[PDB]
Amino acid sequence: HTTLGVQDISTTAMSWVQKITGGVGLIVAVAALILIVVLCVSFSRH
Amino acid sequence: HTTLGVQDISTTAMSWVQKITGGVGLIVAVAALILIVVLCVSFSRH
Amino acid sequence: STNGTAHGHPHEIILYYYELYPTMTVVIVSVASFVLLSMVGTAVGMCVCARRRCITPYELTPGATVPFLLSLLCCVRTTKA
Amino acid sequence: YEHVTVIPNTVGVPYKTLVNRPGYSPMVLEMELLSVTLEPTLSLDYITCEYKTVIPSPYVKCCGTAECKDKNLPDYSCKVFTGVYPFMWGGAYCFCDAENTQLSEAHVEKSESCKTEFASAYRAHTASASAKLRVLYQGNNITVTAYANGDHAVTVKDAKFIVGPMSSAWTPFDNKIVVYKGDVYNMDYPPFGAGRPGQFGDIQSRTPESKDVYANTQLVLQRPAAGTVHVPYSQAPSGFKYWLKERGASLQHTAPFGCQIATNPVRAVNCAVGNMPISIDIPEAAFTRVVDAPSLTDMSCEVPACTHSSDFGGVAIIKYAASKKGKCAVHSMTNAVTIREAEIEVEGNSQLQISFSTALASAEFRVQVCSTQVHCAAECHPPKDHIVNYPAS
Amino acid sequence: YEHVTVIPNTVGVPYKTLVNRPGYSPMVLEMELLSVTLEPTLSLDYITCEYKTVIPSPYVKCCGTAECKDKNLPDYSCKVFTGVYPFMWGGAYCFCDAENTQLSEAHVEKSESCKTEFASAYRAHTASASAKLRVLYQGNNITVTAYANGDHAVTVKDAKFIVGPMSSAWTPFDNKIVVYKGDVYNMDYPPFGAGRPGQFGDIQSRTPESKDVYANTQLVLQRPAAGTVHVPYSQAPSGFKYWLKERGASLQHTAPFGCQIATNPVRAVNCAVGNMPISIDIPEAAFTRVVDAPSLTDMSCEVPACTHSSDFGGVAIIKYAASKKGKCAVHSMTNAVTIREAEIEVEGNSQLQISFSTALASAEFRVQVCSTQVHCAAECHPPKDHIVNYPAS
Repeated sequence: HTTLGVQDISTTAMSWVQKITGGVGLIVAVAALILIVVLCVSFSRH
Repeated sequence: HTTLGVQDISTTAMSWVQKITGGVGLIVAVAALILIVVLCVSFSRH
Repeated sequence: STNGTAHGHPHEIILYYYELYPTMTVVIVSVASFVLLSMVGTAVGMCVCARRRCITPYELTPGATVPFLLSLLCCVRTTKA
Repeated sequence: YEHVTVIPNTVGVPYKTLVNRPGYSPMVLEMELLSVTLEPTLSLDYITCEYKTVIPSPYVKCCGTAECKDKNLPDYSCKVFTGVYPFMWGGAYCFCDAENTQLSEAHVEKSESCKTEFASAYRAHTASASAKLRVLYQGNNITVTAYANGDHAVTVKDAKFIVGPMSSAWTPFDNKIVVYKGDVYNMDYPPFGAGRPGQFGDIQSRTPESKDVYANTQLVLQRPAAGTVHVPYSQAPSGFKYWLKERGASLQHTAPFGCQIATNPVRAVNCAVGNMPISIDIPEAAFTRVVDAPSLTDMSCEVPACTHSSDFGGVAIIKYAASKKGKCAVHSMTNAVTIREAEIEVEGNSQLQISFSTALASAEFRVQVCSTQVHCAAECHPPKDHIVNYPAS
Repeated sequence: YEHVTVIPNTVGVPYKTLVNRPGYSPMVLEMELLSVTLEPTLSLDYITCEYKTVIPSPYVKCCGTAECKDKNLPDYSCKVFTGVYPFMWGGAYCFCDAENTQLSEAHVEKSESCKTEFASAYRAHTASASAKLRVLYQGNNITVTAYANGDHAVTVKDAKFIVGPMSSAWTPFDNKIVVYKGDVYNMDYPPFGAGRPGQFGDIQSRTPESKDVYANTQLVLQRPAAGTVHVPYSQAPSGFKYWLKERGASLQHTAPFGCQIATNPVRAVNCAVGNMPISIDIPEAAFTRVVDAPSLTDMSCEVPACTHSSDFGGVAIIKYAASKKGKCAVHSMTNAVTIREAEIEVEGNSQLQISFSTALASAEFRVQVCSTQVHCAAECHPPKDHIVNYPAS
């Protein structure tokens, strides 16, 4: 009957592009946390 | 017919009672102003 | 009609636009832009954090250099003269 | 000259309007609502009446078995009873002792009375306006009967009258109504094909002359008595006959605003609620130039008697100095006081007696005689009766 | 067993429903709307037609004066012309040279054609809907015609059908309509007794056989020509005759949703919009226990041909392994794909061919044969036509 809202296909290919986005977000989140950790180390050092 | 929201009569008498209210309000308003005036005199005196 | 092949990669992805559409792709593009902004914001934050690390050792006196390499690209180049 | 005015939807109260055509002497018209008709747009759902349980002669099969045939009839019921030994005038009808059967078939139909004795189930949608009203035009009472839609024009004494459109919109009828002869009931009747046994709607038909009928009466056949030929059955009594006894008072007696309910067609007569506009196109043949009239000077108003009531309980004497003999209009410039006199005759140095109605104890009112105004001072007293038998402004 | 289902208000599209009574084998019913008329009440305001200007023989008074008599007739016009010297076949009709007068009287009446050629001015209030549903019950098509109110029950093949109530209430007609023969116009016609000359409503009458008429035609008598006997006049031409030329297209051609307008009585036929509920009380005699059925195992689905269109453009072959001979229900577990077959016959190690309709190019759908499911892989192709002549799901 068609006439509906996606999304739908095309798997693989679709994953190829999707995988490119969000990874860098995780990286900068981890780096942010690490910077906080080091900051706390300095706070402890003082 | 008839039937409606006042006020209406009965003149005179009506005025007799009305005149009793609001005069004291004017008095305390004037007294308030006079007190402010004196306060300003003190402020000037200092 | 407007065959909506699968891929690929991507390629076909844009072919679907014709199939069910007006819209679809524009929203995805907006999402991509938002993702780019998140990526850019992360980088900006990272650079500020890198400053936060090089801070203290920003006054003077020997002491890196030293940890300035290994050292997140500045670190150095920075220690020197 | 077209005169537009708005009066409240109140029957029995006279309202006076001042018609002032520039360059022509003022005119006073008295209008009174005699009756107000609200006819709702109806859609017949179905009709209910007394039912007829059509039972034929029972098929008594001697020395054998009878079989039930599934028939397409309203509330069709069939049953075969084994081991029957019935008796007649000259003895037993059957030869066998226990090998006999009796087929008892039954169905529900519309009674012969349904054409005469029936209750109609209507669905009221929207209603319209329309009523009559009297008016004293040129010193004579005229009757005007027209629809209150603001389109239906009626010409009486060369004057075009347009009544309505109605301000509201209240009706004593609900979205579902029931009509029996001359009584209308606000009932939430069961829908078509959903009637229950013993209740209003146990038998449902489209029209009193309709072919197909709906029947839910809970009809069950019983085993006949020993040596007896009869068709005993258990069935819930007529819902229509029960309703005719347990319906109570109709809208005619229970409706608010003193509504009078009429039938064929069903509509509400005389109902106070909201206002109503009225347009009057008075011909130029009933107008008189101002110049052709007289003026007035030095005016004094004396009130020798006043009693504040629903009727004209006040008497006022107005002194004047007129330029010439002619007719002058009398009207109160105060919305609390109303004058009985619409127009009087003036000459020169004379006086005039007028009747007035007011509610206030202390009444200071301006009376406009011809084109000049006069101040009236009155100290009206309370009446002997607290409740009156006629409405007022 | 009562089965409640909701189908869209779309005529010509078949919809399939799965009836699953616990403990009993599933049943598939195919419903399809046929039509959906719509009749709304209407209170005749008035009727308009061609007018007749009734002019009698002019009263020529030789050597004297004639006087106009004020007559109570629609658009009555009278005038007396002084100094007339008319001529006939054998000479002058009058003796005097300038002492003659001519009385010219006229009035407007309903033409003889008003019984045949007329336009009716109606006021539409509320509308009553009535239709038509096709049901494939027990391998046979049955016709059900009932009111879509959700109360009117119709029994076909011992199954009670309840249609409605309607989800929505739109009508192509306004609160004011005009009907001429077989054409209905949404017109804001002038009210009764307020018609203008030369326009629609210049002559207003209650019914084509009515006695009293309203007339506003702007009729004025003119002075006759030198030595001529005739009644010259200035009057605005027939508003009805002018409207018959400048009315345009009727509702039949201008109404939305593909509405077809019928007459006597007026009503709208064929109109889509909104959904509709349907309650089916299937008898317990049409149900079969499950314990009286079979199963299946290992089933592969192959699609040798598929074309995504409004109709069943796909062919599917399903292989199976059945326990015993019996009937099994076929239904698509995917809302995008629809199967033409409701039930088929199974035996053991065999196959089955089914017709399916879909819109998607890449279609991965699950088909539930009896109680076991099978995955179907299909790569459907586009059809040759972009526009189709039948609706689909």
